[PDB]
Amino acid sequence: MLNPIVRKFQYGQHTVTLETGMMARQATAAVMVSMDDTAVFVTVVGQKKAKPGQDFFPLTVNYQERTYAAGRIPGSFFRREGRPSEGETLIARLIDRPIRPLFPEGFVNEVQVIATVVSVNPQVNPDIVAMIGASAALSLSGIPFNGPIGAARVGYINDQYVLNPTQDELKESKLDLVVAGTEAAVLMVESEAQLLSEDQMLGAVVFGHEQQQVVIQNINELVKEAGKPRWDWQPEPVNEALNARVAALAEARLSDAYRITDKQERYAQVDVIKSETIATLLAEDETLDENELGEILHAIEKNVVRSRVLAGEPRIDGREKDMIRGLDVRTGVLPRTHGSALFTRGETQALVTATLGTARDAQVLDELMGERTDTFLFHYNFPPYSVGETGMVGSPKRREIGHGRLAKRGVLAVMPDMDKFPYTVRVVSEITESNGSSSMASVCGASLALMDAGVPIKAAVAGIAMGLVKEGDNYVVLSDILGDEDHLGDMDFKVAGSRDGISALQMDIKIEGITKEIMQVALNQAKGARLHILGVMEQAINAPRGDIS
Amino acid sequence: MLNPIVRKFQYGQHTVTLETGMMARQATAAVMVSMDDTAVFVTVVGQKKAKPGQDFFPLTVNYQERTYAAGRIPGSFFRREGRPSEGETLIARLIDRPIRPLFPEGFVNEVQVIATVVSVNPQVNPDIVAMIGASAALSLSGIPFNGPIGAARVGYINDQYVLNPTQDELKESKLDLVVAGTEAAVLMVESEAQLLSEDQMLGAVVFGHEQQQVVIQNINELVKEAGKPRWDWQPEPVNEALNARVAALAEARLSDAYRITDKQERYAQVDVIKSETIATLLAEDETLDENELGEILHAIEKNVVRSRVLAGEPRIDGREKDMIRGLDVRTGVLPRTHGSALFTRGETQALVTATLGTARDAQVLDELMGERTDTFLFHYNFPPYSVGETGMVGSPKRREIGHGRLAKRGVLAVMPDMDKFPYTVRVVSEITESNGSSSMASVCGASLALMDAGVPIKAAVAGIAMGLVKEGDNYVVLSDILGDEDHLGDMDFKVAGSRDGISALQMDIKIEGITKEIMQVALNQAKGARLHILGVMEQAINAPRGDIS
Amino acid sequence: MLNPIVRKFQYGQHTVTLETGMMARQATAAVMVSMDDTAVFVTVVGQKKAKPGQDFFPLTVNYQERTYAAGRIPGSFFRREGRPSEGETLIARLIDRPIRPLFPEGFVNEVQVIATVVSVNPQVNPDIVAMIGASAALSLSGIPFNGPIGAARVGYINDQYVLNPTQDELKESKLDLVVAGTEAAVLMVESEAQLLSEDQMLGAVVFGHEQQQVVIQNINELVKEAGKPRWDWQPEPVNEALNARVAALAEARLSDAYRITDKQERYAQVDVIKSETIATLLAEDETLDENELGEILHAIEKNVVRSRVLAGEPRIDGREKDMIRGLDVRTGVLPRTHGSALFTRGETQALVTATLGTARDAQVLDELMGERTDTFLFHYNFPPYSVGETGMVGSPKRREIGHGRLAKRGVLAVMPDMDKFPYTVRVVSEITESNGSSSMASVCGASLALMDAGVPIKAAVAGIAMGLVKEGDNYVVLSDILGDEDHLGDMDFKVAGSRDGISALQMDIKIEGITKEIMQVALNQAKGARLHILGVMEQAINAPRGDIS
Amino acid sequence: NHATAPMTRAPAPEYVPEAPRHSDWQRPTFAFEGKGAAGGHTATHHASAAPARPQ
Repeated sequence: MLNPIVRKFQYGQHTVTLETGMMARQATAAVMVSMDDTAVFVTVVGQKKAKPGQDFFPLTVNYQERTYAAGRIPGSFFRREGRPSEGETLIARLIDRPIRPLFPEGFVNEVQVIATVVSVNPQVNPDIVAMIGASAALSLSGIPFNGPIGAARVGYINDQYVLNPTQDELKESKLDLVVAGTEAAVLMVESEAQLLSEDQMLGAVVFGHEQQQVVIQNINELVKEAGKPRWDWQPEPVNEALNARVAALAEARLSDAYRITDKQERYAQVDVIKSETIATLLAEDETLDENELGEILHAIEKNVVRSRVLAGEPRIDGREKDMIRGLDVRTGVLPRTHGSALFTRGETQALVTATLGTARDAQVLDELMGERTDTFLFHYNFPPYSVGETGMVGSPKRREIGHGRLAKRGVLAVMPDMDKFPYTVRVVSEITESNGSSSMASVCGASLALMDAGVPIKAAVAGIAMGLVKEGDNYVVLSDILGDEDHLGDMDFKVAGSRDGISALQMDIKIEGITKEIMQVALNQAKGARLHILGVMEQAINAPRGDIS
Repeated sequence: MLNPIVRKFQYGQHTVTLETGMMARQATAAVMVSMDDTAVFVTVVGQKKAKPGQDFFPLTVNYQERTYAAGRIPGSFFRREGRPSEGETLIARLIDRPIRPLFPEGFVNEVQVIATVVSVNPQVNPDIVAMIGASAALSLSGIPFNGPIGAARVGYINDQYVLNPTQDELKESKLDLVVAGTEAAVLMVESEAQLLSEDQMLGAVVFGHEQQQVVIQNINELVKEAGKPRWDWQPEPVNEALNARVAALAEARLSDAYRITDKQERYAQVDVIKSETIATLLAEDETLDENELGEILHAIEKNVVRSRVLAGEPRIDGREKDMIRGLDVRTGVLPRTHGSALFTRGETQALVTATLGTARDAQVLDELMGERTDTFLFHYNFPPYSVGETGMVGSPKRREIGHGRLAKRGVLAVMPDMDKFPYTVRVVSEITESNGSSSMASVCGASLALMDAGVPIKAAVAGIAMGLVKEGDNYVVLSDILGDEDHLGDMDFKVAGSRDGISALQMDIKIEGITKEIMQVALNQAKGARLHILGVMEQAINAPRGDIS
Repeated sequence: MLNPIVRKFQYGQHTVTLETGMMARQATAAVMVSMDDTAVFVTVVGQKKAKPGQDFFPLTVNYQERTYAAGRIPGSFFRREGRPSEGETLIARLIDRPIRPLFPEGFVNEVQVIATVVSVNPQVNPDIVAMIGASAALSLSGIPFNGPIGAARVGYINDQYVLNPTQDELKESKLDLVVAGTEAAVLMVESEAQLLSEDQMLGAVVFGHEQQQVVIQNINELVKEAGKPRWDWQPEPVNEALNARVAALAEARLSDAYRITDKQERYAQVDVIKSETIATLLAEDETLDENELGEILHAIEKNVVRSRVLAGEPRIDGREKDMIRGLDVRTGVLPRTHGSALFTRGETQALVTATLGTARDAQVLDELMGERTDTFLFHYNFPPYSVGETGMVGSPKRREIGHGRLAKRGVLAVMPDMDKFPYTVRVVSEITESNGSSSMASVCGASLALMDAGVPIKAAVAGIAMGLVKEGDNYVVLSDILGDEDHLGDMDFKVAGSRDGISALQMDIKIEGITKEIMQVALNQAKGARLHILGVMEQAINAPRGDIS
Repeated sequence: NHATAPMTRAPAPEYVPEAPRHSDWQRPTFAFEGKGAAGGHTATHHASAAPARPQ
């Protein structure tokens, strides 16, 4: 009837079992991963035909936790799990991040990955088991997928790196890093630390990458034993003639339009060149599609910017590689809030407020592992006017939740201990303008607001968003990347921290070849940026005021 | 000014009053129905023009319970009735199931039926009143509707059938059955029972049907007195020439394709036939619609399967009329769950878990008819990957809630009493695969999980979903119908129960001519199927183990 | 660095600060308005290109209250602000009502105004501050907008008018009137009073209009200093030739058709005229769009109706200007409710119920300005069948919330004080038919239900919805306006009250020229109408019918 | 803890008509003293007026 295929291996101090072939045989792949009694059933379904006119890859990742896994009847009024919680959305994004770049270019078929936690050992975290399950299911499915990934969590106990620290071990640890990566490269890093150095935070990434390779190898063996035949998928052919004609008509014009300084005149010249080239081609032949010409023009403009940056020429706004945008800091902007601050970096502006309460205001979360009491609450509001647009107000998308979590990770390391400060603190960050890293501005504003409110924080914290552009052996590390430089980001990293250590690190690498020396250079330039911001910030406020509540 | 038409009659022990013609005069029809002191106001609005190129029939039934009907202010935080609850959704589905098949073929105008409960007698259930007010509204409106339907609830006390038992009689009843039917044939049965025989249940369907006649006759008199003129709607003419051409081109080829035993090659040949017919007809004339050709091909395919089934030929998967699919029972599949099971019938799979809680985890429901504490909770999750498709996740639609309620009805008869087992029990059924009746696999999985958890259930219960196909006087009862045999279901019935008697029965008749001997043969074949499945389940686990939590 | 532009002025007893140029620099305009310590940040983003084929003006106003403005951590389960509450929606509607009519005709670009309460003084309401901020932001944006508006709140204390009274002053006030208007004319009035006369309620409107000119002047000065250049927007040219064509085809025929004294035949003839004209024109030139021709025909019909009303001819229902529709009052309709009433005015019907409860049923609202206990709960239900349509139920729009609040304001003045009646009262009003003002029938039904239940109300209250059509110096006041006569409303006012005074007043002026004397003529005609309705109502129930709790 | 089963036929069992059951219980009559009806014909107070102009 059913013949399940089981693959068991040893992952540090735990045993990982991958079971496939018995459950959900109507999905494109389904696996059940178990790590020391924590079990996560992960399914992937892929459509074999792409809808005509699809321009973006429709990947959905859903993460669900079931209370029956922990042996508890849910405490909701309806006694059923409702919409995904904040943690579930964060874990779904954590699974999403390392697997999007691994689908081939031009793959627009709809893919959905559903990971449901079915058993939970209170000491083994279900998120690494969900990431392993997603990688295994995607590798077994046969959908075009450029390599299995492995995931690992690193901790720092007694000045030693520890693989997959347990919930009891994670209390004494000074680090909590999640590194996901393929056999050849690191893809995703999401880490919170207690003000550690840069070597201490890169060593952990290397350790976790080197310890997750057994997962990759065992998934490879499982796929060899019980994998589906690979999809016969080919990317849509590139219309080389149209690209060549558009290039010969507009490439020199665009390359030379970018040499002028003024932003508005440059935009006008760009639009002019675009209109003339598009019209000329459209008149010559009518079968040409407007959107296809627009995308080919966007692509040529992006290649122009990339070539200029890599060639040493000033950036779009006239800044150099290591230059940080202009900084403005104000405190006490709001009259009747406990603490308030307005932080502006270039065109990224955040209004951050800190509110003090009593212990009854602490948030009680009924998570699978146990009931938790949170006394530091961080909320992140990204309204539509921050980018000059209209839309829905009060709906937090996945990115608006991940950014808030990153900012909270950035500020968590300097928050006062309950004994010294026995009050509940809520920090709310409204992003009034966004043309850069809104989350790093959120971290800076949170530090300023917390000091204005009188919270006895250990030190001031600031963050910087950085990018790296690589071609062959040549690379350029760009500081304070703009909202229009996202394409120019082979490696995108967001480092937060104080003057003496890193408090949060997020890295998303979309290319191969990022060695350890490259990361050393990138995080040293990021240290210099952070220290510049922190020094500018110190002038406005240097110590917490004596205003307790 | 306002002159209402009132019709009063006697329904069993109660007085039913139907009033029309004064309230909601802008709707197509509106009726106030009062049985004793329970009053429901039911309104039907039908659009007079169909939507351009509409294929399916949009029918919406909305059931609302107002707390002021009970003389109570709602206890929600906003002190207002919000989204419909599970009970209201189930009652709306109860109203929807009998009336949907009674609109003429080709009728695609939009119809909304809103039933608001405006007064409640605590001893009189409003659902029967809501189904007699929906029958009355639909019959007075003039919308094409093939007959007034009646509704009756039947109970079984002291070995005697009881018409419309009160809520104090239902505690001593061994049965709770809802029959809805027209003047000629029964259309919907929804029943739970404490392990009653099949003759005891058929006599209940015949009792409820022979009591509904009063209601039907009185609604017919009210329609004669104060009924709107009937709509001049006529079905869209069928393209007889196009159907004849498609038949002459593809019928023999499809009939030959269905003689092939293998599934994949038969599907490939069917797709080849469809594509070649489409290409040929498009070459003959370009104006012919593609979706219309596909629907005509599908109709011919359905008529072919029905002809083969009614003539004694084996089913599409090679089974005979009474053959059950392969079974697979696994108990104890999740490590840290109180009780768990995996039940597989062919390609329908369900993973079911049972969790034990304390008396504080019982669900408190403030229903319009009183406050009820439920100590047995059944939840039913139908994820998209069970059918191999991508879709929204975690949103239970109406059919999923109905299937969960049906499974709970199927298992509620064997659950231990609060003296024997004083704990709360939550059973969660995850449909991992669906190619049949997942709601009946949930019953078996729940029995297995409850015996694995150690719950001292009286006996094991299993269920089977069956169908009946009738042509003239020739009928075939099919056991364990698939998801691709829905068209073949002139009668679709689901019978759940133990080795001794039936614990739940659901029927949805869509034809006329089903006498009592046909229903007895159908439920004796369902008895045999249940016994086979129960014996297979017994071979795995025959009694609850020793556990408590 | 950033350079803010600040303008300070004195508004009554408060100091108002308008600040611009520092925050949200990527929006069309952004203003921080601080009255005393109540600070609201208002933002306007307007799209520069209209959607192709866009018919209506898309204007969205969002009003959000942040709990940290009050220095409190939100008490919700997630400790975070969520979906807009009822009060926030009501204040957003309040802000939307005056600004909407002030965008030039033919303006269809998308505009979103977002107001956020960033700091609150408990004695200063933030809604007037939000209105001032909306006007300032829409005047500094450049978007075609006709004049700044002011906003004032007036109370009546010690027989004197007080401007923007505090909450402490509002507790001893017999009036709460919000008046908004431009420099030339008043535009919106929403008020609640304790049975005040018509002269008393018009003096407040005049007083607040005169007192808000300081706000208008200072906004003009701020726009002079720091206003964005005015948009070069031109209304799309009107097709005068097509308007001529259709006029000559159908105008006289429609005018003659409107002398028909029967509704069914007249509408059938109108449809025939429309079909014949659209046939003719469509055939002459296929290019002509049918939707535009339908719009032109609708405009011609509306102009004919306006010419008839203003010429003194009967209305579209045969009534004159001072005639009220037919009334039908019933009390005691539902058998198990505490109090019930069916109120019918022509073709507008409301079924209203009253429920009594204890102190535990009183709603508790956590507001920024302070916690409040609501012991009178008014709820409003406008189902689709009230207008003979099909739609979604249980999802109240903003219209049904403004209407529920208006009905509650109308009934609130006569409710018994707590010492005499120490219970909680919930009134629920379901609109069963709507061909006019369902909210004023809601007020009459609420009075009847409250007397049937036994609540010792001070007096019976009824409401009337009136209209005023002005052209030059000629005006006609229309009593009991229908829903098909909305276009005829240059002024649309709804007055509620008892035999002795007005309890709620809502005006929506959209033209300039309505002097005080015109308002006295209109409120005297509305008084006569209300007294007629009240006389008819007293003939049924004349005093509270004592009943159980 | 495991049990499988092939694709097998489940023939319907032999039918045995039930013996008609006899009872003496008489259902207690329902005591309901109330209006019962809930429409507008049940109103305790009723007033109406024709389309008219205020006095």
